[PDB]
Amino acid sequence: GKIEEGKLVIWINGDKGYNGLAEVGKKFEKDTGIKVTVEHPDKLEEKFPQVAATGDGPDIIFWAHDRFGGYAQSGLLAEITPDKAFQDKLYPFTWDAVRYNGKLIAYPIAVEALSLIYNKDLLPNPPKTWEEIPALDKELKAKGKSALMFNLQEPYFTWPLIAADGGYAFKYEYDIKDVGVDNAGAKAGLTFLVDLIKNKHMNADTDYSIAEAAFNKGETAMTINGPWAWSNIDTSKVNYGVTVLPTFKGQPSKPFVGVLSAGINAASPNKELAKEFLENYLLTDEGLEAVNKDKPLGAVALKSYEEELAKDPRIAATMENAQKGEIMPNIPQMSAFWYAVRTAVINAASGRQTVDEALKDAQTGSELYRQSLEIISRYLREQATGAADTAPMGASGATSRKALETLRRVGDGVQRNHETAFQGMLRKLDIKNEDDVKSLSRVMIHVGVTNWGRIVTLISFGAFVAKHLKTINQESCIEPLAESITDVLVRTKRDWLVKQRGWDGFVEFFH
Ligand SMILES: OC[C@H]1O[C@H](O[C@H]2[C@H](O)[C@@H](O)[C@@H](O)O[C@@H]2CO)[C@H](O)[C@@H](O)[C@@H]1O
Ligand SMILES: [Mg+2]
Repeated sequence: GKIEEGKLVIWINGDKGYNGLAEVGKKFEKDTGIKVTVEHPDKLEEKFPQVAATGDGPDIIFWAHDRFGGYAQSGLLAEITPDKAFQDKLYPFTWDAVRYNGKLIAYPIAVEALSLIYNKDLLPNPPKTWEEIPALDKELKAKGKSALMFNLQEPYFTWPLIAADGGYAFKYEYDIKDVGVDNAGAKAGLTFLVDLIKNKHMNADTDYSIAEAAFNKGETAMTINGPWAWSNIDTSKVNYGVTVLPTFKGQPSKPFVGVLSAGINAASPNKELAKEFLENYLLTDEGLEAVNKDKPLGAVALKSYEEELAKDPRIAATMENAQKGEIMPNIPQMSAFWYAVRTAVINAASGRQTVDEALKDAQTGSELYRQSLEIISRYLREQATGAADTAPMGASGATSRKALETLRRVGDGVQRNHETAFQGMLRKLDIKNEDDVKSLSRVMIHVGVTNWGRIVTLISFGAFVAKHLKTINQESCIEPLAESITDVLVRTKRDWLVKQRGWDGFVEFFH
């Protein structure tokens, strides 16, 4: 393929200890004579699937575990198979974070959680609540200081506040259909954030570099950040502490907890070299120390070394916050969830959208895959078998139910009129089984200006193909067909779909 044999290319994010990781690479190189190269590309979490989708990219990819389910779903990750003895060296719950559809898809490295980081010289007793921060900022401003600065350009940092009074991503009691991005709890949290901005206690333009600089220069009493940030604070000589996030409406802030993880490119011809590196060089006391001494990892997955790091009050703080939060899902639409909420926070903070409308859009964006799949899967199946699914629609049931009713009505005419066209198209494609389904969805996408009619024709071809698959005793292929059409639709037409308020707009358009 495109990835070079006999060497290792490793990608890790720019806020992590990539110089320390390179030291581990240098030791691997010394032992074996095999080159290891560490890179930290911009927009890593977007660059990796771009290049890997064509069989290119790094042998080894590092990111929090939340992104890896999507990567695995898209066929970009190799299944990893550590022996029992190696598995038992790491905490079982860290392997859980990197299991997808029953398979391990990455090596867990470390548990990351956000904490409140405060300047002990300015603020010897950090606030226990978010609510007292406006008053604290007024006191500090009289001294030429501010109370709090953190990255507002990434939803990770604001999420703890959103989740505090009841906001959630996908319900965990998982029911993926149940999404809590625009409930009252999420709205209260984001509204508090926006009020801080409108009362000049924070600035909507604040990003990672700006907040880090302000804290490390001693201009702001507090920031919110993970363990990787501590190294630069050490260098700056600020007298800092790491503690529990403030409560909001008497409830703990609930950070989304990430497990830094290393995956192996499905297209790498160096999977055994990667395995050797990750298991016998990185995931050891010495390997993890080399990275940790560069930028702190947090609470590492390796039991032996975590027993040492656990005595650190900053790690104790980290795990305190982690226990109040929640391990991230790794479902394939986590990416779409984060994009949706990123846009909602930035738009609300800038005043481009009200909090209510911003979160409504993030709700629709986060629900889009599962809602679309429910409708499309049911349509394809009932079209293939001739009989409807009588199972309850579930959450947002009126929308799914009314969209399916609309799709049946409009779809009947589209299929009748396009029958000749569809027959010709199918014949040219030679679709025999599930391996043909992947390529099919892509071609279906292309075959300009977005409108619902074009989307009905797309789905109707899907139904036509579903009937064919049923007829040739490949009824098992219908659900991956449905999943593939859905993925194509919601990814390529995301912004338009959200602008229509999703399937509610479809129902309204054809009323
Ligand atoms: O902001 C959305 C973003 O959040 C998380 O990314 C974290 C990452 O986990 C940390 O290791 C650190 O690098 O900060 C990032 C946020 O800037 C999710 O892991 C990521 O997928 C998501 O897009
Ligand atoms: Mg809207």
